[PDB]
Amino acid sequence: RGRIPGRQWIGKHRRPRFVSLRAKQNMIRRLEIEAENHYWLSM
Amino acid sequence: ISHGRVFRRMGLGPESRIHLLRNLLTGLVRHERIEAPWARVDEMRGYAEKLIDYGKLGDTNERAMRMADFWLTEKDLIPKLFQVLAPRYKDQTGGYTRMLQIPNRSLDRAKMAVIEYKGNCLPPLPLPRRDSHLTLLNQLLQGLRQDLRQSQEA
Amino acid sequence: TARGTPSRFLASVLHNGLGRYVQQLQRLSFSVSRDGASSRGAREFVEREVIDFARRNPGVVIYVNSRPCCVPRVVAEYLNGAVREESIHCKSVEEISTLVQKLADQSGLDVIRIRKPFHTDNPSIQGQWHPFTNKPTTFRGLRPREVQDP
Amino acid sequence: KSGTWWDEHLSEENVPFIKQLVSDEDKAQLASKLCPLKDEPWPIHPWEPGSFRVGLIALKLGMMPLWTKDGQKHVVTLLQVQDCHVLKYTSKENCNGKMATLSVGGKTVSRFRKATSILEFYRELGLPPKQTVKIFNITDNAAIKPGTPLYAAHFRPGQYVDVTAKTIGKGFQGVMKRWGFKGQPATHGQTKTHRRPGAVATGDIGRVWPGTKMPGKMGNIYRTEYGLKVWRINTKHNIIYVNGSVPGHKNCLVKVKDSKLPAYKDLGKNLPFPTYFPDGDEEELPEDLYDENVCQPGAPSITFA
Amino acid sequence: NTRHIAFSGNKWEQKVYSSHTGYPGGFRQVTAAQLHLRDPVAIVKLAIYGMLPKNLHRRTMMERLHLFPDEYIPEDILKNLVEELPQPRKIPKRLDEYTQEEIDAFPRLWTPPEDYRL
Amino acid sequence: AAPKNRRTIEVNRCRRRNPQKLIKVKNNIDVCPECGHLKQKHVLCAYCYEKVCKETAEIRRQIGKQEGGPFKAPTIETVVLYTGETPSEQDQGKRIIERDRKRPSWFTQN
RNA sequence: CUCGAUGUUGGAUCAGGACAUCCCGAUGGUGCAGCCGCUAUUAAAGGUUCGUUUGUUCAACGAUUAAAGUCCUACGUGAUCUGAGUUCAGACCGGAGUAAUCCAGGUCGGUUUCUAUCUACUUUCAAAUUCCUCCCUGUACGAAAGGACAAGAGAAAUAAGGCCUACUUCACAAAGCGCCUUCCCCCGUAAAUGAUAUCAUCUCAACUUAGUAUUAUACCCACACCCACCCAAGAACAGGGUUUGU
RNA sequence: CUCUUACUUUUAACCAGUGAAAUUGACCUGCCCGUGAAGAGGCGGGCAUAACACAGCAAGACGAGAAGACCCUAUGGAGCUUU
RNA sequence: CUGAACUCCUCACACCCAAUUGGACCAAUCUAUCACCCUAUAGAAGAACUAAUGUUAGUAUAAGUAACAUGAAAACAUUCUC
RNA sequence: GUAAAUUUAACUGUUAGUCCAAAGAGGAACAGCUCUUUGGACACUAGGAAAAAACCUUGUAGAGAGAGUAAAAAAUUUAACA
Ligand SMILES: [K+]
Ligand SMILES: [K+]
Ligand SMILES: [K+]
Ligand SMILES: [K+]
Ligand SMILES: [K+]
Ligand SMILES: [K+]
Ligand SMILES: [K+]
Ligand SMILES: [K+]
Ligand SMILES: [Mg+2]
Ligand SMILES: [Mg+2]
Ligand SMILES: [Mg+2]
Ligand SMILES: [Mg+2]
Ligand SMILES: [Mg+2]
Ligand SMILES: [Mg+2]
Ligand SMILES: [Mg+2]
Ligand SMILES: [Mg+2]
Ligand SMILES: [Mg+2]
Ligand SMILES: [Mg+2]
Ligand SMILES: [Mg+2]
Ligand SMILES: [Mg+2]
Ligand SMILES: [Mg+2]
Ligand SMILES: [Mg+2]
Ligand SMILES: [Mg+2]
Ligand SMILES: [Mg+2]
Ligand SMILES: [Mg+2]
Ligand SMILES: [Mg+2]
Ligand SMILES: [Mg+2]
Ligand SMILES: [Mg+2]
Ligand SMILES: [Mg+2]
Ligand SMILES: [Mg+2]
Ligand SMILES: [Mg+2]
Ligand SMILES: [Mg+2]
Ligand SMILES: [Mg+2]
Ligand SMILES: [Mg+2]
Ligand SMILES: [Mg+2]
Ligand SMILES: [Mg+2]
Ligand SMILES: [Mg+2]
Ligand SMILES: [Mg+2]
Ligand SMILES: [Mg+2]
Ligand SMILES: [Mg+2]
Ligand SMILES: [Mg+2]
Ligand SMILES: [Mg+2]
Ligand SMILES: [Mg+2]
Ligand SMILES: [Mg+2]
Ligand SMILES: [Mg+2]
Ligand SMILES: [Mg+2]
Ligand SMILES: [Mg+2]
Ligand SMILES: [Mg+2]
Ligand SMILES: [Zn+2]
Repeated sequence: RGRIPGRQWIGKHRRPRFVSLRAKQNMIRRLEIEAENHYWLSM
Repeated sequence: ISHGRVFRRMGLGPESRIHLLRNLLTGLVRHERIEAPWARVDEMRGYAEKLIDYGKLGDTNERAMRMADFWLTEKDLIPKLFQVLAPRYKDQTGGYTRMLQIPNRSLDRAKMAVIEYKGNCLPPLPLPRRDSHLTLLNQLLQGLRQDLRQSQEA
Repeated sequence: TARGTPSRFLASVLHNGLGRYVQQLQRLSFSVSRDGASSRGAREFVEREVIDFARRNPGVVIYVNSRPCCVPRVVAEYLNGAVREESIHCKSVEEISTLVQKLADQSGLDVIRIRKPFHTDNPSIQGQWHPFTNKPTTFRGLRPREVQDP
Repeated sequence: KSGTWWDEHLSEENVPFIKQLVSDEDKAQLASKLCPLKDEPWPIHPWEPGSFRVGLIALKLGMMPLWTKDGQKHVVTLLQVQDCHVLKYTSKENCNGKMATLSVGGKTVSRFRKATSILEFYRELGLPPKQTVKIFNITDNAAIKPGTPLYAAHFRPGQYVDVTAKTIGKGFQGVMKRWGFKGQPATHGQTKTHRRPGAVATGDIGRVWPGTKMPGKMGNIYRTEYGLKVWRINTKHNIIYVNGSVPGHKNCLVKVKDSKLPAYKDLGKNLPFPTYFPDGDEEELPEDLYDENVCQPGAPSITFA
Repeated sequence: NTRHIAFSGNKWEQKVYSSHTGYPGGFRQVTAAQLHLRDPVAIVKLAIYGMLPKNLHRRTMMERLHLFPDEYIPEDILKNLVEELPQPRKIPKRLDEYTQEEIDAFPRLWTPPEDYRL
Repeated sequence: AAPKNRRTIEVNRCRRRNPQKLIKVKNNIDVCPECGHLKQKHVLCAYCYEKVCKETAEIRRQIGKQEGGPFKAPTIETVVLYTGETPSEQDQGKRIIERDRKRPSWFTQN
């Protein structure tokens, strides 16, 4: 039991992917770098 | 399943089985010693024993004469049965034949047996003989027997 | 592959280099041809290079043999008894010089997989680890759940 | 290194002597055990609820009909107890089981055909070897000293017993005889398919389930018949008449035990405990014990008045 | 003392151990509570078996595991023991196990009404 | 049904050399005391049996010449007599078959 | 995905599984008096018929049954079978076409191979379900008509496992049409005591009963006589007996 | 047929002699669920697991056999008919 | 903290895309001239095979499997059974 | 900021396409459906998302028994009432 119809990560019905804690931290870490890039490009 | 089935399946069926056995028995009466496949001799041996009993009834018993007429395909053997074979066993109640296994047949390696009517004129078969009473084991047992008989008489 | 070939541990010949260094190359046997294009580079190596190479290595006896041959070869023998044959067919003088120098520097042990890139006979100075190394001792060496003086 | 048998090297004179000698020893050994209560018996405790006593080993003599007083006909199986003795007793702790066990053996056999380890076991026991040995779970109070003989009067008419034996062996058999499969039609085009299994599984699984019914060896396995009434006992010949049929062919050894069915629990209050000791018995039992409902052979013809 | 193991939450009721005899209809599912009363070492054994590497060494490692449901340990096993490992879970004290010093040290946090029946 | 794959020599050696396939050593062979040739315990010695058969055939050939036709089995007992022997008291009234050789030592006159 | 082939309906055979339950069990509600019903919760251990026409699955009809459940499994299953249907080559009828020939049409006929290499499997050793009869009783219920439940007893059928005393097919024996044995449980809810919330409240409150089995016990359990012989044991092997080896 | 049973012969099985065929990428050739060119002995997660014959069975190896005969395609054929 | 063939570190560097395209080498054979235990520089060409239900030959697998054969006794004369 | 571009000369192969994000059309705001458009990935490497062409990280090639990293693990539990 617990089959996903067709292929897992395409189509209408997909396997749900969830956002882990470290996945969030990874994104925020790169958001901080880009935010600083904005600053140094302002002068 | 063949529980309690005492007769073998031989030849081409029930009739052929009797005919096969009858030819063997006829040969035995004439020659008094024949060799044939072990299983077939074992099957025929019972008939060879009973034939003598019919022979002992005598040639004046019409039932015995009919039995002998059927089983002996060579009619010169019927006088032999009543006048030679049956008188020879007058003083026995059974055990008219002896059956011994002989080396396997050369061609098809069939298990083989020799059967003969006891008391024939032919050279004796090399019968198996039990160990001499003088052997070490038999002498030790003779001592034990002597000892047990002496203690009982006392 | 490693599984398809033999292997050995890193080692030396008679503890070489511990008290003194002894060159393991003991003999060199060249077989050049007076005529033959295959030996052109080997003939030029015997004219200017072999003499100066022997001056630097007085412990190596070099045997140059000029004879008809289609494939010139150098045979190197080492103190441990190893014998190595290397063809110098159609090699340049510089190529032969490099090969001959490499033979001089090698120990003569089999050029096969070396299991470890190091060797030591005294791996531990403070005592090799055992299961009791970091275990504390108890009064009267009593075992867990053991009644004393019963 | 060549194998030998008992009379291989014996002479013509010694074979009869040895046969007689060993035969007499067997008979003498069996006669020496006929007085268990005069030979330091173990304590004979009274029956208590929850007590399990030893059973017997018997031989299937055959089948016989008897009629009850109402006129109904019941066929019974004759079970004869032959040379049944207690062989070994194992305590509850050493058995590795919930209850203590009592080993019982029946039917004497030739000593020449038994293993050395088995032979020396019987030598210290002082009995001739037994064809079959069965293990009976018992309570501590029901223990019997090894070497004590058991008789048919151990079971009394009116009680229910369980009989265990190997069934008649039919060899390799088809699904029709073995499992009662319907088979296929005789005519209407059937091609070489009359007694075949058919479909053995479904296509999807792609395998045959373990335990699927297929052609194989049939019979020759241990089966138990429960709740068989003991109609009558013959003390002279030690034959237990039991209701119905028991597994196995006639002349085979059967294990007879008190019935385990829940309805028959705690019915041993009036049965011999731990067993029946004929020597101890004050009054000799009649040659036949009958259940109250059985028509005895010499009773008057039934009349419905 | 494997008989006295404790599950957090409602794992006694919720955790199910699934097996299959291989015969049709042979699927069996039992709760941890049912399994524990049937076999007082099975739960600890199954937890360990699943944590060991899934290779041919696993069953060899299991031979070196000796589970006993009670304090009784065979004398041979007791004589070879070297060290006892600290219990991973600190067992909380029951209210009846607190000394009067500890009870007195904890302050009374509220004043009940004097006329409350309680 | 056909083989899906060739069976390897490794698999075949396991099948062919299984102890079930090997010839078993016979432990029932013994020396015949009369002739010294080998025999099985439960089977007559081939050498001794052949010797008996050869003499039996010679006697049967002599019986043939005396009968001199089919269907001429006698109604009396028969005795075999060898060179240098004469009918005993218990051999009177019996067909005499005469063999042109000396009585074999293993053929005891009875 | 497969056309250097994954054989196409229905049936026979043997069935595995789901529960959205047709019957049997346990329950709540009722426009539930009773007997019958309707509806929902729980339950998949066990069971779920034979016939006439039709190739049919269905459908209609006859007679039953406690009930004649719904589905999945390559519309389970043709290296197990069947070939009436569909769907080749022959032919007829109606119709279309100048003809050849053709039409979802009807109709008669029409070759179903395989010696098993591999996987899997080949005694789940053994607790049983249901109807009917008598009795309770013409009692409870009810204006009357009608008419139970529980316990108690008996007798059957089916299923599983055995057996040959008789009968029957038969005859040193195998068989059924004959006879013998067959034992636990089901969790939906219904009730006390009693807090959060000083009443009350069956409680994902602590708790108490209906209310539960370590499912029980049962079966099995020794082993270098073993060349050979016999056997109710058996394909071979193995197994039992030989104190029945002229 | 309800509903099968018994016996004989053949085949069968064992011994001896003689000795093919289709088939075969290699194989050290388990089960469940999941996955995947969408139906897994070989992948992921689990479970199972000393080795080796003989006799049966036909669920699978999309089993063997015949470069599908149905269907479509090819500026590939042929038979027959004709305003 | 763990975690790539990403990046750094010691040394080296042409050395990881189907069709197609460019380039550097080269096995063996023959010829010219060399060489003379198997080579060199060139000129040539029937110049390289893990696969075409390829062709021929050998030997495996299925497999010691399927299948095949001789009526009986005897003195080998003969007789008997069908 | 970068190092390519055009032209000249000579040619071959590719012209039966898949998923993902986005803007739309058709279908049923079904399809692992069909049709265009912008971009990406795949048809080439490695790590990750369980196994995994199309999602994420990452590309330029060797040796090493060094080192720093990239992407990268799923959270949640509920109805009293005057
Ligand atoms: K999908
Ligand atoms: K196809
Ligand atoms: K019909
Ligand atoms: K396979
Ligand atoms: K409340
Ligand atoms: K019958
Ligand atoms: K199959
Ligand atoms: K990732
Ligand atoms: Mg999928
Ligand atoms: Mg049998
Ligand atoms: Mg039938
Ligand atoms: Mg046919
Ligand atoms: Mg047929
Ligand atoms: Mg194919
Ligand atoms: Mg079913
Ligand atoms: Mg339900
Ligand atoms: Mg189908
Ligand atoms: Mg077929
Ligand atoms: Mg099929
Ligand atoms: Mg048809
Ligand atoms: Mg017409
Ligand atoms: Mg038709
Ligand atoms: Mg009633
Ligand atoms: Mg209350
Ligand atoms: Mg209250
Ligand atoms: Mg066969
Ligand atoms: Mg053969
Ligand atoms: Mg193929
Ligand atoms: Mg799958
Ligand atoms: Mg097999
Ligand atoms: Mg078959
Ligand atoms: Mg495959
Ligand atoms: Mg196929
Ligand atoms: Mg094709
Ligand atoms: Mg043309
Ligand atoms: Mg790293
Ligand atoms: Mg890089
Ligand atoms: Mg590089
Ligand atoms: Mg070259
Ligand atoms: Mg050249
Ligand atoms: Mg060529
Ligand atoms: Mg080749
Ligand atoms: Mg080829
Ligand atoms: Mg085969
Ligand atoms: Mg055959
Ligand atoms: Mg034939
Ligand atoms: Mg284009
Ligand atoms: Mg698409
Ligand atoms: Zn001899």
